[PDB]
Amino acid sequence: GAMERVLKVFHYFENSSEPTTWASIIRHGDATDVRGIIQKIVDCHKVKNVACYGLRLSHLQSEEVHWLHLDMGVSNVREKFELAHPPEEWKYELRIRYLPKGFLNQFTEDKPTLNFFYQQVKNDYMLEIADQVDQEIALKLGCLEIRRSYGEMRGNALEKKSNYEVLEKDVGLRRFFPKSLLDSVKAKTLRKLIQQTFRQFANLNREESILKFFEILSPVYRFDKECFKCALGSSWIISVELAIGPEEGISYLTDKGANPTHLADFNQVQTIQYSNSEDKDRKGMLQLKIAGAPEPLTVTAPSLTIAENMADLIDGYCRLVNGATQSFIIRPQKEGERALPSIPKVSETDDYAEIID
Repeated sequence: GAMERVLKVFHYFENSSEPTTWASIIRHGDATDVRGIIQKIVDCHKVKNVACYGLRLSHLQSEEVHWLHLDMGVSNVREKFELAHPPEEWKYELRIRYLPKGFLNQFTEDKPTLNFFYQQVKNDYMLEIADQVDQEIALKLGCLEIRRSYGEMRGNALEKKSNYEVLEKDVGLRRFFPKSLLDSVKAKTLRKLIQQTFRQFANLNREESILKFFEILSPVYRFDKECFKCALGSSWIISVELAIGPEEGISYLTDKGANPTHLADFNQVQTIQYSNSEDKDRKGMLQLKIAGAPEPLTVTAPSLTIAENMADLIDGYCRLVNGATQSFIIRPQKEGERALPSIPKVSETDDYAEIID
């Protein structure tokens, strides 16, 4: 629009508000790209690992997700998805998506990022598995968040009923523990289990609490890779599940619980070329030219949305491991080749992004 260019971006940089509420309001221009939106948010929190962050668009009433590539124009994206469904039904969310090898060690030297990643993974934990994990695991993770959140509290404070009551009655234990834990244990017993569990973590500082949380969660929940149902090959097409992450590089899965089988490291990917089959129901294809392999790795995704999301992921990792700011995706030249959509074809410039605090 003209004055409709105000974008709300939800994020995981903590403040005193409601977590479901953490967001920045950004006024942008007609030429601002995703890269500019990301940069402005993360520089405001003094992030070092800028290359880790992406922007995910989801429809509040679908499981569908759109990862917005850094070079996509904001107004282009908004106009395209506002043709599908109106503005109020979309959520734009800043997320860490491209993890360096050894990400935890690296994030320890960038506290805003370590904290953001923690809040991100905690949110997904509480939403997707906290009601199902072992109650001992849910007790410990909840106790760690208490320890981290109330950093100045003396380590034995929760032994006092009057202190525990503030968490139970005023704050709400739902902030830290799943409904199923709270609905299934008597209140007095829950109090005792919390007080006791908390003792093993009572002397941990905020960073140590965060690192302990990841240590305890990693066994029961993978938050360091994404998986895609797709198919590999150019002649014979074999259906697979790809597992993409810092430990896997690009891998494929075989048996439930077996180590993934390695295909390629991110640092061997030279180019990424996107194409669409010419079928009435067009297929999304990615060709990855891999250093040392004469044939490209060809991936056929079940939809164009999925292929675009996979391209964002793989390109993000290429940029990250090579320390590059530019994309490795190459321009379409032949029949059926495609670019990713919505790329365009002191603060009065039309790419300005400004946070409205």
